Amino acid sequence: KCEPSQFQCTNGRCITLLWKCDGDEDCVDGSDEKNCVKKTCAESDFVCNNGQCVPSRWKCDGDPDCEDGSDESPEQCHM
Amino acid sequence: KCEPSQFQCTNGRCITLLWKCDGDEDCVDGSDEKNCVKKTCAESDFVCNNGQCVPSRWKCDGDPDCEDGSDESPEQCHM
Amino acid sequence: KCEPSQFQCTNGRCITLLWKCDGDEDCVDGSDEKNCVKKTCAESDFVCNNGQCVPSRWKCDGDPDCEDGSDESPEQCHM
Amino acid sequence: KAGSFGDLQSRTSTSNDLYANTNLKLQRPQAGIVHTPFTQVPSGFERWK
Amino acid sequence: KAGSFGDLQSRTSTSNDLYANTNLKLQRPQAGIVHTPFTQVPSGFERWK
Amino acid sequence: KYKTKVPSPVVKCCGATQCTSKPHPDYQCQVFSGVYPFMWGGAYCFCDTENTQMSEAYVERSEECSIDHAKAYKVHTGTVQAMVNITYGSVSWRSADV
Amino acid sequence: DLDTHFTQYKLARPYIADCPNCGHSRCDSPIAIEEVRGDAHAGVIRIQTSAMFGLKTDGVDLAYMSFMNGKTQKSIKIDNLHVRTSAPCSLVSHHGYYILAQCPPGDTVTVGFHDGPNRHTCTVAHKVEFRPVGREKYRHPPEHGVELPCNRYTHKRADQGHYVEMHQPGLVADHSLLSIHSAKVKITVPSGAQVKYYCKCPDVRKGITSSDHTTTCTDVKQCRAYLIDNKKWVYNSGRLPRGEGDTFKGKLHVPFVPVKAKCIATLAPEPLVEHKHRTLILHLHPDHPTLLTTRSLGSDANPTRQWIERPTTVN
Amino acid sequence: DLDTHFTQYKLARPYIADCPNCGHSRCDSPIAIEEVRGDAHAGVIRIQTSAMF
Amino acid sequence: GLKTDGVDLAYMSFMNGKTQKSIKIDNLHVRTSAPCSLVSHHGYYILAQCPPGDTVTVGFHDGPNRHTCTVAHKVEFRPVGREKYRHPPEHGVELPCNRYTHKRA
Ligand SMILES: [Ca+2]
Ligand SMILES: [Ca+2]
Ligand SMILES: [Ca+2]
Ligand SMILES: [Ca+2]
Ligand SMILES: [Ca+2]
Ligand SMILES: [Ca+2]
Repeated sequence: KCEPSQFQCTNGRCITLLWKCDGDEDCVDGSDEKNCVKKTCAESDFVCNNGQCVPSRWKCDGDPDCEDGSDESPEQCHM
Repeated sequence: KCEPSQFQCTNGRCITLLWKCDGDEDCVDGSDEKNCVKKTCAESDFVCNNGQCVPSRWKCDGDPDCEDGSDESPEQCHM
Repeated sequence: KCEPSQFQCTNGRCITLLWKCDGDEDCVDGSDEKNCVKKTCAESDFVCNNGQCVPSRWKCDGDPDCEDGSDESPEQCHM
Repeated sequence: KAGSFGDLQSRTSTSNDLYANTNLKLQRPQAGIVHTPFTQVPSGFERWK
Repeated sequence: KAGSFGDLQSRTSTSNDLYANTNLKLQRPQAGIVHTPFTQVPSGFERWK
Repeated sequence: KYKTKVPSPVVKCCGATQCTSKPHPDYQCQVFSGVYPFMWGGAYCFCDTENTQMSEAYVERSEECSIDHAKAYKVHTGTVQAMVNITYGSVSWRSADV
Repeated sequence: DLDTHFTQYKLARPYIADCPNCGHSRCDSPIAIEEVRGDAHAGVIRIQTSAMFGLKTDGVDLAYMSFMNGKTQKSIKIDNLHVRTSAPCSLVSHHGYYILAQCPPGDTVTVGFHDGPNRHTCTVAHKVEFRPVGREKYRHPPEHGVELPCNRYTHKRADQGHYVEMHQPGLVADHSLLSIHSAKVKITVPSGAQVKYYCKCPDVRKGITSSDHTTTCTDVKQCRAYLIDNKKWVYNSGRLPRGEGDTFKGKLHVPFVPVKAKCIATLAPEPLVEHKHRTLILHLHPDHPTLLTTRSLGSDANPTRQWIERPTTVN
Repeated sequence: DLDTHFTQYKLARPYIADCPNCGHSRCDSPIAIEEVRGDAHAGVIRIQTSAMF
Repeated sequence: GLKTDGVDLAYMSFMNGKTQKSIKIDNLHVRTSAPCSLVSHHGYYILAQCPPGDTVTVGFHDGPNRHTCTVAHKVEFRPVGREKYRHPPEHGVELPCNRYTHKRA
């Protein structure tokens, strides 16, 4: 029960539209972090197998920069 | 070495007579909680297997109420 | 960098010479305690197998006063 | 006077009747929560003490 | 006067020209550690409030 | 309220360093000689008893200035206006500012 | 998403700076307190440290923090992270370099976190205080009262137009990578770290290497070492040496910027009024220090102003 | 005896009621402090809550 | 520092009844109004840096036991010089003072 420029979750508390799946569960049930689309990654970054974007400078440097380690695999870097 | 209205445990300290077998260890060894009789259940309470007094309204209520779970047994409640 | 009457730990800190390997790691990496010769034991004390010294009076008293139990061993005590 | 000496007078130590004026006033609950807020002057027995 | 009201004056909240005299004096770092100490008088805005 | 910002000081190990006059509100610059700093993992360098630490500093307005601040105004005498409520005869009340 | 807020913070790394009263003897702490901000209206403060919160090498996570021991960045789960001033404060949020907390008044600010049996404490002197809203000087936000305009640090980690800059780190001196091989000192460089050296054993032999470079002199005491790491940037503190060349400016956003919201103030008990010929008598019975200001509606106001702490009567 | 003093508390249950300053923003908690009584002479106090001990 | 067998600085010894127990120092805490930071301990003596207050307490967890004691003793902060500060600063002017020794001798 608020302005259409405000958002209400399943508890009933009204929050602003800028808190829509921003990462913080503002209300109790946390339904604001549920239903939104995933943004696209940048072209200048390197895409991991799980989708964790890392800069292209960090590729093939001899140090793990990803959870899956696809930035240092021998398939993705010829050795 | 105190008044007859007081009770003395084995260490030497003297406590009052109301503190005999009331539940809590008052002096070091708790000698007042060692030699005391046990009272009966009430007439309006149901006695479980371990001897706890629970009211007859809670009998066969579908939820565990006694220590042994005898309040919901099929032997004591005819199903 | 300091006086020869002051001890310089290998990090660069200078401490006094009374603090020469007295037990406490006074510098950061603890290079003070590493290089100094071991002190002699008392002639009136019983020397344990681990280098400890316990009073003779305490030998064969029925109480283990040594770390390894060499003060109450049947090889060291004739009953 | 609700804050000096006679804000709570009882005829005996266990009397049922009790006189009490303390400027007790109810306050509105705020922002949709369930509580009863009030506002009153402090005790005269503590202020006399 | 660096301590009363006009120790930091700006024409607009989004302006780019600032006047501020706060008696800022640098002090020597001591005992061979890497830090920059200074001393200055307290703000006049917090003193005026 | 102000906020003073200190940049990272430069450390010349054995030599001399000087600074210019940068345009900044309440800019301060100095040179301290012979410091021999001690960072983590040993001393910084080897050149004993003569060094140089700059340690400049300058002031700026704070991030709380956009929320609470004092506005300075110079006044000059201007207009006076009022709102009147009037009625006459059998005509009801009507209001307009004058 | 989390990646929007943690975009430029992933490029940064923690550092080790000087902390006074870290233990008892002002060591170099992995977490170093810089620039405590404590000028809100509810006793809520914002602390900037040298560690990193809500960040792990593998990925972002709100239950993992990153810090540095020696030259290796370590990641440990946040288990007991505490802020205390004189009583243990209840921290609100953490994002990168910054911690938000709600502290009681006092004269010191303390932070600490454990990983194993370590302590890792830093204490920096700073006088924080409780600033009430309105004309009553309460010492804790009440259950009920009157709403008043107040400014407080928000717990949202958005941009909001405020930025800080990050810089390339300066040379870091490590004495653990110099050792004697057989009778001459040897330099161990890990993974292209480009160790700088400076020997003055008979004379100056300065230079930059990248692999091996067994130095041809005797003692480890008469030679220094450095390390240029350029993979991750750091915030330019006043406790770190600057770089040699011209250093670029980064743009790291300050998460918990001050905003203006609403605050709850206490309501004083009602006075008892007694009327006399041209005389108003007020019997005030307050529990906190309360302000009473009067004026007259004539040609001269004749204003009075006094703080009432004890139960007084004013004519 | 210990069962004598619990002959009426057995029939009761804890409840969840609101309280100010849980963490930062005044939740509804099983613990809810009501009627702190501190009219003692040694600094001792008695606290009534909503939980059951 | 004593464990009834030798010298170990991570161990303490106390008495319950007439048996000399000896455990490892897990959480030895001294607090006055805030939890103080310990410096050293040797035999009967503890050294700690405490805020001002009116009480001095110290306890140690043996097993599930708590084992705390408290004494009323007024301890004050004593600044050195002509300014009355409430905590020693990061930077300033070095002046002679008198404090207890860091070392055991
Ligand atoms: Ca959200
Ligand atoms: Ca990589
Ligand atoms: Ca008893
Ligand atoms: Ca039942
Ligand atoms: Ca030593
Ligand atoms: Ca023996």
